[PDB]
Amino acid sequence: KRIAPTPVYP
Amino acid sequence: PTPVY
Amino acid sequence: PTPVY
Amino acid sequence: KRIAPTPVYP
Amino acid sequence: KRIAPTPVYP
Amino acid sequence: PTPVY
Amino acid sequence: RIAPTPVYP
Amino acid sequence: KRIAPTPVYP
Amino acid sequence: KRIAPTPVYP
Amino acid sequence: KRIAPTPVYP
Amino acid sequence: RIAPTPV
Amino acid sequence: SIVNILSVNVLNNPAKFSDPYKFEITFECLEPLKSDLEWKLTYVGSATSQSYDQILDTLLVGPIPIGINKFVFEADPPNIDLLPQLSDVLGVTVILLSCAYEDNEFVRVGYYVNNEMEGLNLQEMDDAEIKKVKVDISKVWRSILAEKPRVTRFNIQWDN
Amino acid sequence: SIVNILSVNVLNNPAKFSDPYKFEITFECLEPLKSDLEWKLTYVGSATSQSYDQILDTLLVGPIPIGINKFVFEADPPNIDLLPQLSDVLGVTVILLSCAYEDNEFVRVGYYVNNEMEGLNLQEMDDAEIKKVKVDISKVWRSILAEKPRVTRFNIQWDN
Amino acid sequence: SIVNILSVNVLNNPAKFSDPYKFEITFECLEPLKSDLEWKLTYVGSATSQSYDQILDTLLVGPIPIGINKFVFEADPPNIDLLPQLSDVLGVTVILLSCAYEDNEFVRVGYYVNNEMEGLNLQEMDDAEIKKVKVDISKVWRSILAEKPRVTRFNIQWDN
Amino acid sequence: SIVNILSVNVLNNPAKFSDPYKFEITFECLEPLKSDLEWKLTYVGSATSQSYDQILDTLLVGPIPIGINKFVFEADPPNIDLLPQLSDVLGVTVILLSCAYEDNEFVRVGYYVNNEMEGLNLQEMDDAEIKKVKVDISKVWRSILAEKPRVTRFNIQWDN
Amino acid sequence: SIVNILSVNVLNNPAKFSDPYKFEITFECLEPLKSDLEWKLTYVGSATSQSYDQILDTLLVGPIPIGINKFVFEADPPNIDLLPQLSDVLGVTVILLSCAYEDNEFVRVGYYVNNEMEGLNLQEMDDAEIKKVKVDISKVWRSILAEKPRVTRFNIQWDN
Amino acid sequence: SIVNILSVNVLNNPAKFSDPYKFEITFECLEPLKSDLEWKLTYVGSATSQSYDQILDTLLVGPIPIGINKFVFEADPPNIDLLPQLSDVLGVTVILLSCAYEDNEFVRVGYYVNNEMEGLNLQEMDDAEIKKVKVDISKVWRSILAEKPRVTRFNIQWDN
Amino acid sequence: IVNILSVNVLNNPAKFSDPYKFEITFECLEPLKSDLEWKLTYVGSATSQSYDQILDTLLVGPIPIGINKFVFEADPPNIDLLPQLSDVLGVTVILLSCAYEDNEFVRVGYYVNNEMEGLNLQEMDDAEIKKVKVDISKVWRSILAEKPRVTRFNIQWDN
Amino acid sequence: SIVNILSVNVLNNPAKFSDPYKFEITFECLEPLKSDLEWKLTYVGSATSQSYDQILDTLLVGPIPIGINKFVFEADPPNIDLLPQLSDVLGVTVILLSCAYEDNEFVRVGYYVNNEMEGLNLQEMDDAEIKKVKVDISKVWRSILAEKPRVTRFNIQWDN
Repeated sequence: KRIAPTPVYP
Repeated sequence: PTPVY
Repeated sequence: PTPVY
Repeated sequence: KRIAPTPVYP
Repeated sequence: KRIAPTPVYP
Repeated sequence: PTPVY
Repeated sequence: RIAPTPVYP
Repeated sequence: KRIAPTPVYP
Repeated sequence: KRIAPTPVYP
Repeated sequence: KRIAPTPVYP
Repeated sequence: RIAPTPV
Repeated sequence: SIVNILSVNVLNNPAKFSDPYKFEITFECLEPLKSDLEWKLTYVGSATSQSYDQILDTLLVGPIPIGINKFVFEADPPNIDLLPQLSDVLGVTVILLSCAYEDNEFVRVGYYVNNEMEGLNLQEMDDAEIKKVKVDISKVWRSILAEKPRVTRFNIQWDN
Repeated sequence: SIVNILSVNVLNNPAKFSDPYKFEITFECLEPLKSDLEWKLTYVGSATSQSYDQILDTLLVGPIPIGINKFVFEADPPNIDLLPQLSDVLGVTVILLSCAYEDNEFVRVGYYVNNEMEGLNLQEMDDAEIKKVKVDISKVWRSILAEKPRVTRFNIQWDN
Repeated sequence: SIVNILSVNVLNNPAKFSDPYKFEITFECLEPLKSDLEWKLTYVGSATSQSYDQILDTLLVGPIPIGINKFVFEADPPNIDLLPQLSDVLGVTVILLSCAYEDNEFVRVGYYVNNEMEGLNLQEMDDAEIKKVKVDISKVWRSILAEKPRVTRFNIQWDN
Repeated sequence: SIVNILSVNVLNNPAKFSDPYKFEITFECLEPLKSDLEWKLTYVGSATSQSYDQILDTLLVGPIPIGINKFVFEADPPNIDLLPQLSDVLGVTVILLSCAYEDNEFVRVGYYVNNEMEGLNLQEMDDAEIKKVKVDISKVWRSILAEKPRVTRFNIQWDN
Repeated sequence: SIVNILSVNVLNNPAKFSDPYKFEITFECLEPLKSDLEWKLTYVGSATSQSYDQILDTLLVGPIPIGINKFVFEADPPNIDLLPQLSDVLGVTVILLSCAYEDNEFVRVGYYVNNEMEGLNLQEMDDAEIKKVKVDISKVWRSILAEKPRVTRFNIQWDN
Repeated sequence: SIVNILSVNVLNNPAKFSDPYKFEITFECLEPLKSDLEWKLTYVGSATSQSYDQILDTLLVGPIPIGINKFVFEADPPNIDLLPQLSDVLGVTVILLSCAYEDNEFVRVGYYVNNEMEGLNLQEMDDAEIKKVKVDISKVWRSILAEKPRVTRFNIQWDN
Repeated sequence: IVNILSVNVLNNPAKFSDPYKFEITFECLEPLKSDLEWKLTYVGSATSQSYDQILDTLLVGPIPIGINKFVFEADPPNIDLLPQLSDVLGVTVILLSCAYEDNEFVRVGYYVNNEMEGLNLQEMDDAEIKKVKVDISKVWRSILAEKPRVTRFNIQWDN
Repeated sequence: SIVNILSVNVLNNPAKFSDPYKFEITFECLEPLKSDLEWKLTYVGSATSQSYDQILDTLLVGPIPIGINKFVFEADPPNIDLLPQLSDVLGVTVILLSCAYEDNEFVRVGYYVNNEMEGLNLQEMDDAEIKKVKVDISKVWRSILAEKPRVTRFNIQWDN
């Protein structure tokens, strides 16, 4: 199990 | 009051 | 690393 | 000129 | 450019 | 003479 | 559910 | 002061 | 009992 | 409803 | 290249 | 005419039978009048007999400038003790809002008013069964049909 | 469009917030139809979000004769727990009377509805003070402004 | 009523405060008339008082043919001196187009008239700051709201 | 049409050719829309050729709550250098106020606008003599005919 | 200021909604005191209104020795009936720990408090759906966020 | 300290001198205040004299519920005609963000702002050469140092 | 090279057996070659490490420069693997760590307080606590997310 | 670690995308060094790939006095042709200021940099919409967020 981080900033 | 990032 | 609120 | 605030928490 | 409307009724 | 709304 | 009452003339 | 009016048809 | 009108226009 | 507070040192 | 000026 | 009513707006609707009536009335006038406008509100206690009419309140409004003006007419509620029967308050009744210049009526707006009582299904009841109802006046509300006024106009002599 | 709403009369007006809505609806049907008309009433919980909509009740009317017909739509009251806040019941709110044919909305009549609480003067108050009210829902009465329907028609493929 | 105004038209609009008024008036005449029509235009200096009126100019019109006729009525501007306060010229003011027959006023058309000064934003001012404005009258322009006449009629004995 | 314009009121009339246009626009909406309303004002620079149209300004208004709402649309004046000739500002010209939902126009209100210049009697002049006029733009005033709008409506697909 | 709260500690965390609140409070006292400290804990039923506050319990503390002292303050839980809506117990709410001296509030410590129901995933729900949740109060647990106190101070006349 | 500002974030940075200021302000309040919060943004036109301060805009925010809330404050850009000299826009100037409650200022947030013009190297110049700069204002950009705010607090009566 | 800026417990308090949902926010200035390896461990004996339970693991990648965040949803502890059942009660610990290319670089320990319906742990001493007949479905936790103990370790990154 | 950056001030801020970077760096040196400091500035073209890194410029500083020293680093702007797409310049991007001693990086200061384009409102937009922007690079301004350095030290064998 794996996932893309979600960008906060920028 | 600094902005968050 | 405390939470934000 | 007048606006309602937006809840952040709760 | 963008604004919120002002309510008249209710 | 009806109200305005 | 119901049936409507009809109306004239 | 005085004047006459121009008539208007039909 | 008497009152004054509030104007609207003008 | 009442209570005496306990003290705290050093 | 340059030199720094002190403080 | 010289005074035209442009709008009447019932500020507190629905309301308790016993609450004061509050009307916001907007009118237009071309010439500046010498006298006040005499306004008057009338509860119609019996549809048949005029002697049960209750003039709830009156109000002089002035001086009258040229143009569009408004005012709030707050009038007292009907007196329960002057009705032929207590149960008359229920269902549809009428109020007459009217205005006079120097003791002469130039307009009269009539409104039907609907009256109901907490926990009472009035629409089923026939006129005999209605009277039997024990009217608790503290639980009677009105709604004025302000959207359907019946206007009447009268020719008067204004400041001529 | 084969069906057109001629008139809608509210029977119990004013009424308590929690009293059912009772509408007498009269409509015209041009050609005959095979299926029923699907009636619906929706209390609007929020001006800013459709998610607080309460579908109060639905009603199937049929088989539809041709010509001019009436029936009575009786619908449950809103559920006060589903509001964004208890105070939102006060002042003017909306309801949407609506009709569909085989799950296709062809007409939507919106009504504004005044709401007042015994002992409370809403006119003297501002947003902040209204939100601060301790709402006793059992002391709240509505009046539906039935003379001012906001109609919206939609094009649907009827028996075609 | 023998004569009825069909349309009035403001030829020069907007205009400087000091420009003369130019009106194309069209009217109907049902039977022919012995005397002239007497036209008049009045500038209302004060809302509350009739004594700041300024009869701007008068015009006799005749002889009157049966049917539909028209003429141009040119009227001098108002005199600033006869105003209660200098800032009165600003905002909405009123003019009265009037016609009489044998010294009896039969029709009176009132118009509202917008007045603005170059570089001045009236809308965001309150009355008390408007009073402080140093009016330069050669920088004030009017717009007569010619599409909203306020007609008053009077009964007169014509040729009887 | 889910959005209906109820009134447009021109706050600064008459005004200098070069003053910003300010419209107070009141509209009614039944359902809460997902997107903004895109408003726009357009000066029509040549009656014959669309390529002299000046989109004076645009404005997004949102989010849109159920009910009757208003807002002020302050737009920039026309650019004098984009007209075919300078003298075209004079007499009657047109503006088009419009609104779109998700880049689709649903309503368009057209206004006639009358333009006059200080000290210049435009009603006598014939089209040849008009162009010879040395237009000083700082001395041109407009009056929008707000009372006589030409409304055009377009079917669009809203949030269905 | 003579008395200052050094630390407050929640003894029973997490707890059932219904469980009493147990606080270990430690504070400093700079000079000795004639009267008792009056402690109080308030449950905030409504974010927008102060009239759904529930003074949970009070506690007199005395006599006050100079130095650093400590006591346990046990308070009754909130009463579910005095809430505006049943689903208000869920999510973040507020409690106010307050201290007064001779009927004058000198400190008020606010805490946010998490509330969760067994089997319910509040984080993926919107408010409207939360309103639909049939709350079983004996399945709701709180966590006071005791590490983020929101302190307000008030000036009072102590033994002057 | 009944209201505390937790963050202010400049949404559009850098920005044209004449673009509006857009601030996202987040604050915390533990009581439901009776009145609005009155926000203000002031451009400091002379660091020496207060006579060239420009109140760019004001915005009421309410009603204020208990909790952490936020809003966006969009303010109009400075007016350049009101500055003592045109070259004063350049280099570091100041803006002040303040909030009052019931016309009493309770917090003021000052910010340094850095102003640069296209093609111009301000750093290598001294005051004399800067005054000589022919400013093209449409080529002047700002950057607010939102990271280094100087915050000033004032004691006020709130609803107490 | 990678710094955690905030960790936020989304579901608190919670049932002992509800999964842990952490919203973790971090910053990184280089686009790392490999994934970040995240881990949540329930400490089953504070004395002995033989009862530690790796509740769950999650790879997060690829990692762009910037400030990013993700949700870590981890399975609850397995109660059959505790030394006794009464150990769930009171304060126990979880450790949230991240490694890069199998080298731990950060570890965030949290105290967690566990309580059971109807039971007053505060008035009891360890003896009476053991005696507790634990109904696990009546045990709730609250993580003291406000007081993390952070430990850092030097590693080789993409050098 | 013999060398430690005390402070870095950006002289030209805000600036045009294509304006050179001008930094004033102040640093502390403990023991003396034989070789020079090797400064570098890098514009980060891609979040996901180091391959779009642009080494903007390098600068040798020496010989290093001991104690406290400052100099100015002037560095070329990014080359727009080297980006993954022209729109990547918009929003927040990174630059890395770095130092080395005999080709060994001992310190790396990252800064976030805001970037805005004249006439474009980046806050109202989403990713999709941003990519679709027709970027005029000559109308793009940056602001380096210099109050928020992201420092990273490294261990190197200095003069041993």
